[PDB]
Amino acid sequence: PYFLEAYRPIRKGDIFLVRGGMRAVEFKVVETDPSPYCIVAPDTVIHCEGEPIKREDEEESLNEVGYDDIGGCRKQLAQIKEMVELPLRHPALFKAIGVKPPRGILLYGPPGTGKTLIARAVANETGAFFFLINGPEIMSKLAGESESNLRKAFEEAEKNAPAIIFIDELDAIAPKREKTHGEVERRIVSQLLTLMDGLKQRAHVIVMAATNRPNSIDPALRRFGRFDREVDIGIPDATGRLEILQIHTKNMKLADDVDLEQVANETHGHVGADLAALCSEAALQAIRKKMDLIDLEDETIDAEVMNSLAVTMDDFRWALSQSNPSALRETVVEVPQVTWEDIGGLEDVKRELQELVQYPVEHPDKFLKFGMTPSKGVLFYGPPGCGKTLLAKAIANECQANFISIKGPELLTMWFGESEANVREIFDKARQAAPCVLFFDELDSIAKARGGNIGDGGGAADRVINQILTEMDGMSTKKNVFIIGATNRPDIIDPAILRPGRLDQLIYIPLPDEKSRVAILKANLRKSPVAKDVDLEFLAKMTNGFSGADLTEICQRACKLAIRESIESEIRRERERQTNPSAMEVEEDDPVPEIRRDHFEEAMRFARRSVSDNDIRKYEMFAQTLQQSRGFGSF
Amino acid sequence: NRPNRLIVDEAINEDNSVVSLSQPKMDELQLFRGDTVLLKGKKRREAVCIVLSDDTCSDEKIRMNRVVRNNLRVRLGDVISIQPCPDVKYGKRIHVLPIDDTVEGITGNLFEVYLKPYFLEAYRPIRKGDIFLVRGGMRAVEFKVVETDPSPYCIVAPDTVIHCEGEPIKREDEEESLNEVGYDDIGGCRKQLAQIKEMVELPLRHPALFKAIGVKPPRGILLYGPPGTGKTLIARAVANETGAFFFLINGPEIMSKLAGESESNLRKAFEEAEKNAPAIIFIDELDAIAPKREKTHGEVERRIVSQLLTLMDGLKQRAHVIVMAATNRPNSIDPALRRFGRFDREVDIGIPDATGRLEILQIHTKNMKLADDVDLEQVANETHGHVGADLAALCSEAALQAIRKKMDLIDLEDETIDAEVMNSLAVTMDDFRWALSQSNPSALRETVVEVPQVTWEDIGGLEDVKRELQELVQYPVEHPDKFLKFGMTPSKGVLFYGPPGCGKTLLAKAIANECQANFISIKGPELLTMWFGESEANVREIFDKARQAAPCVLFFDELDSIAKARGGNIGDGGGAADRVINQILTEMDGMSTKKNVFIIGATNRPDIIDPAILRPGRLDQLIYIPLPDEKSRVAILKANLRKSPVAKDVDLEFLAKMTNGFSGADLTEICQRACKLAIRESIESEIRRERERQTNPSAMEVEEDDPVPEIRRDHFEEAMRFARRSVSDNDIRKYEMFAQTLQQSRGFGSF
Ligand SMILES: Nc1ncnc2c1ncn2[C@@H]1O[C@H](COP(=O)(O)OP(=O)(O)OP(O)(O)=S)[C@@H](O)[C@H]1O
Ligand SMILES: Nc1ncnc2c1ncn2[C@@H]1O[C@H](COP(=O)(O)OP(=O)(O)OP(O)(O)=S)[C@@H](O)[C@H]1O
Ligand SMILES: Nc1ncnc2c1ncn2[C@@H]1O[C@H](COP(=O)(O)OP(=O)(O)O)[C@@H](O)[C@H]1O
Ligand SMILES: Nc1ncnc2c1ncn2[C@@H]1O[C@H](COP(=O)(O)OP(=O)(O)O)[C@@H](O)[C@H]1O
Ligand SMILES: [Mg+2]
Ligand SMILES: [Mg+2]
Repeated sequence: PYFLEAYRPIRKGDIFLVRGGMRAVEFKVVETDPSPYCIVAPDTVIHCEGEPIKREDEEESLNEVGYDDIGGCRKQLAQIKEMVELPLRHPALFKAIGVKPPRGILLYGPPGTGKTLIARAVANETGAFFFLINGPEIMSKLAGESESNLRKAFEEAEKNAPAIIFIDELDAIAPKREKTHGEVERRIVSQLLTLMDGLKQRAHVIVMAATNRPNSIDPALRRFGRFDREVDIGIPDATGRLEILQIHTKNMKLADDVDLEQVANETHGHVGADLAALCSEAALQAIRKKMDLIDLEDETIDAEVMNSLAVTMDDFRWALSQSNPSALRETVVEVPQVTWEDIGGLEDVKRELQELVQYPVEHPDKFLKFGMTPSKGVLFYGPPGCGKTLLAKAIANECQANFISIKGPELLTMWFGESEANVREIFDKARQAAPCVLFFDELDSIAKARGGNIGDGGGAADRVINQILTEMDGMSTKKNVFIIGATNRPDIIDPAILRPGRLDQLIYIPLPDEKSRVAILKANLRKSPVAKDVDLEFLAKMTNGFSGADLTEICQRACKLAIRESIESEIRRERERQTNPSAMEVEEDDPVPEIRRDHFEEAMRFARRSVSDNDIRKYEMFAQTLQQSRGFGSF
Repeated sequence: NRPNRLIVDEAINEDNSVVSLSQPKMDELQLFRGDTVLLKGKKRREAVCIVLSDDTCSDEKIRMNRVVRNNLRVRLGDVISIQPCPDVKYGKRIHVLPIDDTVEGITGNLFEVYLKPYFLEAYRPIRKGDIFLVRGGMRAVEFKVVETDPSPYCIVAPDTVIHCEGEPIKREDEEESLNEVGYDDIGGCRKQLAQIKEMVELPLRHPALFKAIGVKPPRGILLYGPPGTGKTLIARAVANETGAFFFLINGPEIMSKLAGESESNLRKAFEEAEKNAPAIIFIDELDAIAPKREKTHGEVERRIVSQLLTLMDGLKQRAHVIVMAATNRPNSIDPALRRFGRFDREVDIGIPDATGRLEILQIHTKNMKLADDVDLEQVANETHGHVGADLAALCSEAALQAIRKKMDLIDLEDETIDAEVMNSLAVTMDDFRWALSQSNPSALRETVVEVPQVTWEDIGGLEDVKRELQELVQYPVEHPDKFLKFGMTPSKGVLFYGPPGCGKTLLAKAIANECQANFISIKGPELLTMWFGESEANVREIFDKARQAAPCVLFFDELDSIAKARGGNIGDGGGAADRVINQILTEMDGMSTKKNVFIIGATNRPDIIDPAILRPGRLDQLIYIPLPDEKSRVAILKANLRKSPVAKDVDLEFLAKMTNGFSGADLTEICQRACKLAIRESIESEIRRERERQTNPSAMEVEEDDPVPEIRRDHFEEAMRFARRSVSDNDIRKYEMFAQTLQQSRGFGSF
């Protein structure tokens, strides 16, 4: 199947790569009659006899790692190429400039995200001499044999300039100073510091290192001249996970029903090593389904027997059901997928959010010329279930920015177990991934947990909103990090937040009106196969005083009734079929393929209003007494 | 090619000379349940057996004992050709010899004890070249058929004579011993043993065939569990039953050496297991070698940990080496030993259940000779909290009591021991009773993860509740495709509420039994212990136990306990979220949808609960369980009284009819008080009859009879006088008002 419907122009002196049969194989065009090059025709004959030969001493292998084996981290790989490719490809041309290069790069991320892979791929695809230092290999030696190996490493990478030194697991060699007990460990740390200072007198040596988090490193290794540049390699997103699954299934031969996009959409919390383990485990189940024709050919393996091996979707289903990911506890920094069309109405709110978020990014020159400091925060308020998280995700999607979400229990965990460095780590994550929208859901949670209208005593500032205020005041204006908070109880919030410079804009989001609920129901029902409705506009018209969560509840109850009836029909037909064996008319049909009006007409009987009229009266009174106006024309 | 080619499966029928086949294979070969077939194996050796039938057998496999399996030079997963042999020849002379390492305590006669009930009513087809195993007399012994006159094979007849004279000989250099451990010695952990076989058997039995695939194997497995659950046993059994070279590393043996002699022994271990690929390295007690980094003080311990890390990374350049390790809990290991490429797979070997404990007691009592009244099922039902080593100690301790009851005929035969004297030794049920009364188990503090035994018939009525729980729990497991097609996210939690004693724990156990899922129960004091002694990692460890044993039902009894302990309607201040329900909320939000872990809570005070739990996505379904009605109480009383021998009732329906406003606990109280009155009267009658009997000695009419064998209506008519209502009408009024104001309806037909 390689030359068929291909017409490949080959030439004597070419090596090509054929994948398939869970194996990649390299062939070399040894002899052709139309020398040097020819297009392969059906007239051709291919004499594939002969003995396999070895490799030429200069021909590099396609088994080793290039940029193709890396998926899901295109931006960080581009950033590392921009840092490193110019002092390696042009050493002497950069020597005559007068610009200092970087001399230490610190990769960090969770375990399994492929940092050794990125280091080796940037090594091999530039021709630089790559030396590897492994942490436990040095720390497993004797007292005086560790420093000699470090000195041999740096002195050997001197002579092959340009070179790359990759120190793997820097947490093992040089941890925090309080975690070092002894004198040998401190001599190793001081030896590494001395060599990293000695790089400045050297020429064309780049030192890379890889950790698991920044805060486990001796902070003397982070100053200027020693690992000043830091790269963050986070967990992948859905496009990234699809790219990982496409990389690891190159050689394997999938069946026809296998759709990798649904598998990539299902895996949440999986780093790349988990996806490699998932692919290998599903392939082992596909082998262990048939150990009948495999075992009888024991001595040799033919490729057609493994061509009979094809992995199905049930293999990936079982591999999803068995595997447990490792990055569930980590925070998710990614672009949302909610667009404006999932939200019904609220048009002036969309206009105001586009004025606040998007105009300082697209047109900075107008704010420079007119001389205005841009605002930095927004507080939404309103009844529960009225779509505040959806507006935050939608405005993070319109500007193509990242999105970090912080719930109420993550604030109450900081409240009960008294810990406040985590608030600083949050704003660090928000600054390393700028531009982003940082969303604080339920700011009133601590002020509600401490008391009602009357707390323990004096319901002013608490411990955690205090650190939020200090970090907002310490915020740089150039980074474009935009902070949104959300409440349901606007009257018990700390008034020091609403002072100009912290969160000055207030937006009230009301219950959705008669036109919005149609766009709510169409957005909720877009996956369930509904059919043959008479008047969905009447369904939105009869419901008055209903938030979005209530309409979602109605749709979920209708789906419940549909699934129950479609299981009862299958049970009854199977019972009546098996009661009279050898059923003469086997004519298969789906009894309930779509959801009809009977299900909605039954499920509307269980509908309820979540918000009373006293609460609506309170939000209307806060909105009235918030607004004061002069209304007088000065001219 | 040929339909007689078969692969070896495990043994179920515990007879030695019995193989098994499936029904369509025997109908394809046209056999019978009394035939005699022949099996060809490796090294040009065969074995004759008796074929029977089995319905649990697979398609192209055969089930046989370890004796027949070792007599063919065959391991698990090999190939065997079967052929019929109608050559039914009766034997004439059978010359057998014992083996010296299994007779080194017994002497004198062996024909009457071991062999005389062995061939009687057996008709065993034997052959020259067979070794068979006889158990009995607290000893297992191996005999070898040395000479027969109908060569090669013959069926043993009563016409035969057996010349059991001669000297015991040694073992052939290649004949493996039946003293060593196989899969038969392991009981109670069938699922974990099957999982380890699925992980390990394919990279060992087919090394080069797996080498040419392109799939990486596992390269480190971490067994963990409480002490005494048999982890070294499982490692050694998976070692010996695959033919892999097994090297043992013991933790204190390395940590007891000098400063520079430990790393050399580790290097010798890994380098020696290189040369014998495929090999298995078992590192026992990994807590001793590589503990947590804060618990290592010194430099030698950290050099040993870094040496182990370097070798485990060096396995990736090696070929066909599997490293197993065994701990007591995961959280005592340096977390660098758990990343990818170093012990990525973890197996949990928990404490056994009742079927498991029965299987342990059947394994350890193979050689011992029990009496007639000994029922191992009641002993297995009684032992709770016992790991397998406790059960082995229980069996040995009861056998020592049975020996120390009679030290009269034992002691006088001091020089030699005859087997008939130990055949007089028989263990009774009183021995196991005393051994139960003396022993103290070690796993009482551990949590119990097991399938419940309560069915739907222990619960009276509540039919729509049963229907709703089957809709919520069971339909996303049996029919995932309907939820995929209609596009619905399944719900995840349920909150029961109602009066106390109305059967919420029974419904939770019953729905865990209907779906055949595990069940983890968490009481109110286990939440208040986390409240007073401020500790919140235990909530994360609970959900870890719930995810490692999926599918399961996780039951939080008394969610209102902390909100009741902190205050009434008015707490200390602002009765919102507390510390522990907060961690429950974060762990519920961090829950994967594919695992099918189903969470149930239960309260009695629905109005003081945290309202952040009832938000969609955490616990959205609410179910009210009322006081049982007039029809339910009959099924309550029949379920309670099913063990007590009641008799001759007139109207049990009247007994359920007169009691109005009574929960299930009150009816259970009535039944227990009736049993109290019955036991008191049946002891008073025995005391009075013994006193009147002894007052007039030499009683002429000794005619034994039970005065009160059954419970009569007088006991119930007396015990009903002490009955009381536990729930007042104000509480019922409050639950009815919460149920009314919870429900709102439109009731309008849209069409
Ligand atoms: N982004 C990725 N693209 C492709 N394969 C990946 C990726 N990330 C991980 N893998 C696979 O998973 C393996 C593990 O990668 P590693 O380099 O070991 O990750 P790691 O960061 O080194 O983990 P630690 O902390 O060193 S144990 C790689 O060898 C690949 O086979
Ligand atoms: N599941 C079991 N089946 C049969 N016998 C068992 C079982 N578990 C334990 N035993 C018996 O109890 C003994 C103790 O087993 P061990 O392998 O020592 O358990 P363990 O896990 O090694 O305990 P530690 O932590 O190493 S002290 C075994 O040698 C058996 O005699
Ligand atoms: N305006 C809206 N239009 C459509 N669906 C909505 C709207 N508001 C809420 N929803 C629905 O309710 C849920 C989102 O609620 P959300 O806005 O996050 O609530 P809250 O403001 O209380 O945090 C989703 O099921 C979403 O589809
Ligand atoms: N509906 C019932 N049917 C049968 N027995 C019941 C019923 N309700 C309670 N019981 C019995 O009374 C007790 C109820 O315990 P449990 O269900 O845990 O009570 P609660 O729900 O009040 O916590 C048990 O002894 C149980 O067997
Ligand atoms: Mg690495
Ligand atoms: Mg052990």
